Amino acid sequence: AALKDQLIHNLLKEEHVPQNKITVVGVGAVGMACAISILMKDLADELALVDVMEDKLKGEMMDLQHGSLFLRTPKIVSGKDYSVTANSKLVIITAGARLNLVQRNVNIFKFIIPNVVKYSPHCKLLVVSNPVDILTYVAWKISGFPKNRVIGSGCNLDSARFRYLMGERLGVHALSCHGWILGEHGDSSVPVWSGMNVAGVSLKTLHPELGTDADKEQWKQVHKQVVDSAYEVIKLKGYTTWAIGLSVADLAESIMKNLRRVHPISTMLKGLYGIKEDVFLSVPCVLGQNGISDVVKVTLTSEEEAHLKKSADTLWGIQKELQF
Amino acid sequence: AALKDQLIHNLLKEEHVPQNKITVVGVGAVGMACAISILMKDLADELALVDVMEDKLKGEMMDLQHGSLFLRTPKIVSGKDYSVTANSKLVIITAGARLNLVQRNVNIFKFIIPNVVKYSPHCKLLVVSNPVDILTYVAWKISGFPKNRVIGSGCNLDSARFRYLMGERLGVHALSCHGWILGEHGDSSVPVWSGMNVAGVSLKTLHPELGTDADKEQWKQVHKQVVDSAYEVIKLKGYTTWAIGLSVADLAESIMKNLRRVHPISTMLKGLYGIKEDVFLSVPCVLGQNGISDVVKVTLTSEEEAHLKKSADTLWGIQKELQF
Amino acid sequence: AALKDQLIHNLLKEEHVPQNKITVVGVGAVGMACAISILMKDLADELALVDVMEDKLKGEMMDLQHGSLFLRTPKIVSGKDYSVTANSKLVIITAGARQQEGESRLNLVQRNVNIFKFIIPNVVKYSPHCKLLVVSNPVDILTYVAWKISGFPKNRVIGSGCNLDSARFRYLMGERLGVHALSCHGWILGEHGDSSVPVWSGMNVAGVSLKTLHPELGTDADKEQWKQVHKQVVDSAYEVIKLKGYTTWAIGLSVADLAESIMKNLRRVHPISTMLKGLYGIKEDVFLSVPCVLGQNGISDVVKVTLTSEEEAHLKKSADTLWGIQKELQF
Amino acid sequence: AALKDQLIHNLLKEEHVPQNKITVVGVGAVGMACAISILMKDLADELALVDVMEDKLKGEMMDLQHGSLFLRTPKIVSGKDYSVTANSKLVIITAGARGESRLNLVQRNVNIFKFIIPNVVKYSPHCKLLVVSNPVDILTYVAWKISGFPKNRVIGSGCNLDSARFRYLMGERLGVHALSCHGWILGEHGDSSVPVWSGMNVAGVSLKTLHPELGTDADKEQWKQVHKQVVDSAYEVIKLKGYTTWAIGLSVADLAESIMKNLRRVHPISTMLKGLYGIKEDVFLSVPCVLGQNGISDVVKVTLTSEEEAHLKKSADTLWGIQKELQF
Ligand SMILES: COc1cc(OC[C@@H](O)CO)c(Cl)cc1NC(=O)CSc1ccc(C(=O)O)cn1
Ligand SMILES: COc1cc(OC[C@@H](O)CO)c(Cl)cc1NC(=O)CSc1ccc(C(=O)O)cn1
Ligand SMILES: COc1cc(OC[C@@H](O)CO)c(Cl)cc1NC(=O)CSc1ccc(C(=O)O)cn1
Ligand SMILES: COc1cc(OC[C@@H](O)CO)c(Cl)cc1NC(=O)CSc1ccc(C(=O)O)cn1
Ligand SMILES: O=C(O)COc1cc(F)cc(-c2ccc(C(=O)O)cn2)c1
Ligand SMILES: O=C(O)COc1cc(F)cc(-c2ccc(C(=O)O)cn2)c1
Ligand SMILES: O=C(O)COc1cc(F)cc(-c2ccc(C(=O)O)cn2)c1
Ligand SMILES: O=C(O)COc1cc(F)cc(-c2ccc(C(=O)O)cn2)c1
Repeated sequence: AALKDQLIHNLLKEEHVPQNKITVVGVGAVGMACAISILMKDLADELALVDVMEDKLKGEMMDLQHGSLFLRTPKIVSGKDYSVTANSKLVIITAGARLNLVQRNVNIFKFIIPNVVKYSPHCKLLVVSNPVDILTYVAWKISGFPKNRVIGSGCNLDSARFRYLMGERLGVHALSCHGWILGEHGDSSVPVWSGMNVAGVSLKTLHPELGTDADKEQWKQVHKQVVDSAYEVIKLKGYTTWAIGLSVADLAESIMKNLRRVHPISTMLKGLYGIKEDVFLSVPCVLGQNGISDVVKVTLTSEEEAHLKKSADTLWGIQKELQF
Repeated sequence: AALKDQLIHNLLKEEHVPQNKITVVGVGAVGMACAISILMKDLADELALVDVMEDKLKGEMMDLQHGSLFLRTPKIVSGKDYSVTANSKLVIITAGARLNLVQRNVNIFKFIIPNVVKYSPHCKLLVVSNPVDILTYVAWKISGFPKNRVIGSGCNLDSARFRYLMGERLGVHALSCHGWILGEHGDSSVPVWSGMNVAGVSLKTLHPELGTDADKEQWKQVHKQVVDSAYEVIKLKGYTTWAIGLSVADLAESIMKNLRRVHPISTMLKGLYGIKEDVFLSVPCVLGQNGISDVVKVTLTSEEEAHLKKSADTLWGIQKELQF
Repeated sequence: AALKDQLIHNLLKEEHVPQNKITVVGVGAVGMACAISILMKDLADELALVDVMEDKLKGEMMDLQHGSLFLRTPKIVSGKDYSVTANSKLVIITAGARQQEGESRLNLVQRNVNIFKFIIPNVVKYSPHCKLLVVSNPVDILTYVAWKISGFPKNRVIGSGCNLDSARFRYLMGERLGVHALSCHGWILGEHGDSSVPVWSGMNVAGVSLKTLHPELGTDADKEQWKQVHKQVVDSAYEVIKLKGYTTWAIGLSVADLAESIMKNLRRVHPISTMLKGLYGIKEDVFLSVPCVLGQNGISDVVKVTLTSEEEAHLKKSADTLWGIQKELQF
Repeated sequence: AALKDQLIHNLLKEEHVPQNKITVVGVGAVGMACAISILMKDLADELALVDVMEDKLKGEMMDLQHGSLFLRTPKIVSGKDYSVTANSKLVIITAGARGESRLNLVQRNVNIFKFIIPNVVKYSPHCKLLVVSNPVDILTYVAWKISGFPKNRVIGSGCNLDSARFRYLMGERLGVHALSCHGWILGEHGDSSVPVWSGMNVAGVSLKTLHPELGTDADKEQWKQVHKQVVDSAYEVIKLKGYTTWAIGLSVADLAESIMKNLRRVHPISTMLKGLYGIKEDVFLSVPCVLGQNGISDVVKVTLTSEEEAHLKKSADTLWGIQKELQF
């Protein structure tokens, strides 16, 4: 008998139905950052990687597999064919193109998403690709999924950056500094000044000029620096990876473990915040095993409200063009 | 409008079903150490506690809950009624009560086990109650489950104890010391001297008298000291908890994450190792999401085999005297 | 040639000095819950246990040791003698007398002061630089006492104070709101226990003020009766003692979280008890829970929560009461 | 007046000394992988990165810093000046240069260490050194010679990742996790490394005793090939993605855990082994070593066949022959 049979007696005809499987689409800098953050956080019993770059894809798979001894995620698989992603609980989209673009990313999602829904009919979708609020909308429409099951990473990372930057000025950990960046991801995002606090102590109430032009401490520049920081880090090393990857794994955690934590992520919010279009904006969302199930209604100033509505009309205008 | 409804908009009206539920039956010292160990290892998304001591049950529950902020297991339930354990992946039995002290344990299982299988038809059963090999046989009979899905902790703790003590003699961590205690849990367990090693260096080869009465270094007393340690700790503190708890949680980790790691636990080994009876003995077991799917076939000495054979017959002898 | 020397060739003569050593004083329910939580969060490379009950002490030690294979804390030691705790970064005190029939609560405290008068000088002698974390009740008072006896700067003597009650408050809070305690924010401050102060104006989710949304929040006229949530917090230890005879798992996790902020110099803000004479309008040498930045040097700063008049008044009254009991004490 | 001062009362002055600081030298693919692995296993309360590429360096530090909310390592710093590395308990070296010749390549790496290692030592006199740059067996020796450190404190990752690769492939053939499969690759890193066939087991069951052909060319199941697969898998991945990262960073992180927590686990790492295993020259080879807060404290003496010992001897000759020709 073969050596395996000499050592090991098989007692069961083993059906491999993956139970907490997660797929990352795209093995770029971001895709792999998510992959390794997830692997180090023990969130999956199986991980799949999909891409059209097959050698790259095979390498990253092998390189990951080689650290199995050190991980608690027993199976890693890769392939250009989406059968490898079958039965995923969560599929994270990092795929994108390298003029105005979005229609091509739309074209890319036109192939990818249906392939995804085909092999994981019941999965949650987490889109990280930029422009994130648009592509999330695109993935949502192509997928046929209810809105709770299609999430955009939105302002999650920028909120983490803002809390980090807050912690540097205040001299305490980002975990203890609370602050929310909502709305359209990127340059038009909203620093919700009224919500910034340590230990329940409002900063805007302590210091009413917070975030204004007359602000002697120039806290408005804190938001400014978060909106830039991506570009600035790309200027330095060529892309960003580690921080985005860590922020996505944080989201996978709440999803996989049904935590019902609140995160600033992009959800389809028609019917809320005065919004009347089918668009995705970042609002504090309760995140759990069913995707986004609830959303916190934040009290905004009247211009904060007009600002949100402007983003909705912006994204929609851009959406009105695109074709699926 | 309730304050909750002012704060949160409900975007989804969803239902229940836990994806990685674990139940602990019995909230005495061992069951609870299993829970806290499981809760601190993030193995579950829901934990059920069940017992017949209703106050104790409720108190232990609320106490765990008060620690949510520090845990990543969002739902903890308890109750005397077994519906609370519905849809568990794994159910850990620590319930128990002359030598009809077994029969009374049998009558307990007669109540608990059918209740367990009613609410979680597809669960893996993990029996810890002593005498563990017999009690795992009993839940197997009562449950109706296939053998791969009924597991006794058997010799898993005693092997870890063995490996700890080994690392004391050698001055390295237990993680690095290898050695197996197999077969019948308790005084008649088998220290497989030939398997003991560090980094693949056979101890019994460097030192042929290993384990013998002639052994100047008396390594036999090491196994005796493992077999007595429960009695010694009970002698000092009244019972053991923490080590058995950590040991059960490590089993739960193989199951919940489908690690296919090899552990010394008690399995229904009829047809292997020369055994022809319906009995459970600890042998090195491949453990995953389907319970025990494979068994390592350890090369035993004729003296080691006859010793396992004798354990089979005394176990079957005890089981015959039970009323079901 | 011994089997060890046949297998293992020694190259270094080891003089073992622990780098991240934690000591837990007291191997009762609370002490061991602290111990196991700390063991499983990998916060120390050496753990030591002391008590006066020697069999119990040895039993717990061996039990934890037999779990070594599943842990990453390589050395666990115990003994009645405090040399076993030498060179600790953190020493956690859970020792106390249990009441009698019988004795007034003042005389029970005094007996505890008699316990601390033996323990703290032993602790300080063998880990001169440690941080002290006092868990024993009444915690504000016994932390002041540990402060006085040790002769440590205040930054290095911490009371667990309202740390657990705030976590409880957040949990009860997330049960009402359908959100995980992690995302719910609210602080219990001041004196541990009945006289603790639920700071209504800071409660929030996502930085949204509950108080602003619901101006009745935590008033007598409040129709949703949120005050009762505070009462639930205040009573929850009692309620749990009625059910199971003591509490452990919760207090243990909450201590280990404090331990993690210390061992890892995180400077997270926790609701813990500190010497705040001179702050928050307090004129006396007392410990009260306020939000403290917690790190490798203990408590380095405290957040100045804006309190209402009545809330300042509850703290100052709590300050008078503690100072009053503190005077009646024999050191 | 200021907002911070309004919100926060300061009670303690700064005496800020890192207690568990790790420095990673080099922020290439391997350095960063080590860094994120160390960051996600919470082994340090301060991380420091150093390199000569100043932009890339500041950029990498910054990306890690933006993830702080999701980490429990409160301070991350970087710069071209080794003063940022001071009071490291652990210092991981991944620096290096890429017809040149083995020898001329080695010498330029030696020239980098002549600048780097003395800077590491000036600032962390008591640190452990852990070299990863290839050829590691040689560059760990250069690190030891230059640093003036006692051998217990200079460690080369050596065959650690390869042993792990070997247990992974073992596991695939056997249908069990790599954690439950045991095998040891020792000797000189790379293709001259020795797969110790007689140690390979599961549950203490010796595979070679079951399958006596194991290792040899008389083997129908060609188990000898698994070691070739390991030896080759590095460049197979480089062939496919340009380099490797995730696996080496994970392996290094596991080593750092043993050191930082003083675990005294046994790892296959490269250590100065003149005197043991029959080696006469000043040479670093991978042997099982017990690894703790003072570096390598003990070595497990494996029982080697006559041929296996011959291999280690020949490696030691090749290594020394090279070092003998280097300019320090
Ligand atoms: C360029 O198209 C892609 C980029 C991706 O991510 C790149 C990078 O982020 C990760 O390596 C990934 Cl995963 C997949 C694809 N492509 C596809 O599915 C096939 S369909 C498709 C549709 C339009 C286009 C195009 O206009 O360039 C290309 N491919
Ligand atoms: C004594 O009977 C029990 C002990 C248990 O665990 C004890 C301890 O380990 C945890 O507190 C648990 Cl969970 C449940 C039960 N009992 C039952 O379900 C009902 S059936 C039953 C049958 C015979 C007996 C008896 O002879 O004492 C008692 N109960
Ligand atoms: C009874 O006094 C103690 C209780 C303890 O903890 C019990 C429990 O909280 C955890 O097991 C611990 Cl650790 C130590 C001690 N005792 C001592 O150091 C010696 S000094 C002392 C002073 C007054 C008293 C007394 O009034 O009973 C007893 N001992
Ligand atoms: C090429 O020289 C280096 C490479 C490094 O890592 C590269 C890669 O692993 C990560 O980007 C790092 Cl950290 C540092 C250096 N260089 C130095 O200290 C200064 S000394 C020096 C001496 C000779 C040479 C040379 O041969 O070109 C280069 N540098
Ligand atoms: O990784 C690849 O393969 C293509 O590039 C991507 C893909 C993606 F899915 C998100 C980002 C992304 C998103 C946010 C930020 C930033 O905020 O720093 C930076 N990058 C970049
Ligand atoms: O704690 C309860 O509620 C009842 O008692 C039990 C229940 C159980 F399920 C396992 C053990 C058990 C098993 C092994 C050892 C020992 O080996 O230290 C000690 N105790 C004890
Ligand atoms: O367990 C022993 O050894 C003696 O009792 C103690 C010791 C201690 F150090 C803290 C508490 C304590 C503190 C808080 C709460 C509560 O809030 O549930 C309950 N108990 C109880
Ligand atoms: O990444 C850089 O910054 C420069 O290149 C290095 C540096 C280093 F320190 C180790 C390796 C290395 C070592 C072994 C293997 C392999 O075995 O997969 C792959 N790479 C490569």
